[PDB]
Amino acid sequence: SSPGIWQLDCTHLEGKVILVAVHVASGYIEAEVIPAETGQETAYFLLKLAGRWPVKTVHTDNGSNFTSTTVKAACWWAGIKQEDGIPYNPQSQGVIESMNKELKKIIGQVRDQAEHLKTAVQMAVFIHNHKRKGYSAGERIVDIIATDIQ
Amino acid sequence: SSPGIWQLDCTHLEGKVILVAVHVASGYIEAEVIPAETGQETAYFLLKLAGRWPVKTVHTDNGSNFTSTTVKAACWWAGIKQEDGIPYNPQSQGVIESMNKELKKIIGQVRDQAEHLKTAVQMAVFIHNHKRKGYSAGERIVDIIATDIQ
Ligand SMILES: Nc1noc2ccccc12
Ligand SMILES: Nc1noc2ccccc12
Repeated sequence: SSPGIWQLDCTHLEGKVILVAVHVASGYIEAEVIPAETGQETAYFLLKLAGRWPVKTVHTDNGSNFTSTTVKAACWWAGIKQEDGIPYNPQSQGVIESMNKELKKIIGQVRDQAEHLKTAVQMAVFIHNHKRKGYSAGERIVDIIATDIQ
Repeated sequence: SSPGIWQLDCTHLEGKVILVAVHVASGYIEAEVIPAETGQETAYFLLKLAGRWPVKTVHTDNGSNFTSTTVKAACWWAGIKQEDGIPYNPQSQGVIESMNKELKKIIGQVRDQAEHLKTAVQMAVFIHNHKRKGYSAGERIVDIIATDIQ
């Protein structure tokens, strides 16, 4: 069920790790800076996400997170179906790649404003989700989920 | 209007500080554990919130956060109208008080599961937002915002 499908994405900047969850149907994102991509960090991130949006399915970003007992435990706890993240459709991967580039671009544009990377990342989340493409990703996710509920 | 109104709430547990944002019309929440309630922590929390939901107005939890230049800067950045949190309607306070008690109750119920308070708090957010009262707070916020957009 497409309203409930999210994709994990891990990208790197400034020797640091940015973990992103993308709501596939809308392009809406949540993101966090973590010191490294561990099972425990990913598990906690998913718990936060699922408390905030109705997350039914997660396409994990790599095999380590797919295998992780801690990630599996979090998915069990939160009622998430954990799936692999293989682009059986190869255009999917280029979309994520483009988003990572966009996000890094925005991060660069706010570095006269933010002392810490985590602030810049949250500014990028804001700008990304409010950007009008015409509706924004934020508007799209709410519309999609509301239509599903009704 | 009412779709964009949030209330800040700071509560204490285990010598630690739990910062909560409540979407007043739905009862939907986001929350975080912070070491102490500073302007910088509150500012960052609001930035995260506003990137994720269309936050128009925030009723601040106390006068220190209302006064804080850092909080004011974050509200400016994110396009949030910063307001006081005075219960001109006195029933408002008791509602928040009840929610804090409920949240602490859930936190207690999951402490055989979570090593760290932050995990327990996010479990509480999940349980709170999914609880059916009949719709859940999560369903209500999406419906309210979607209706506003349309
Ligand atoms: N969750 C949201 N509904 O509408 C939005 C507009 C901008 C950002 C987030 C949202
Ligand atoms: N943002 C949400 N839409 O629906 C939900 C159901 C449960 C929790 C959160 C949400």
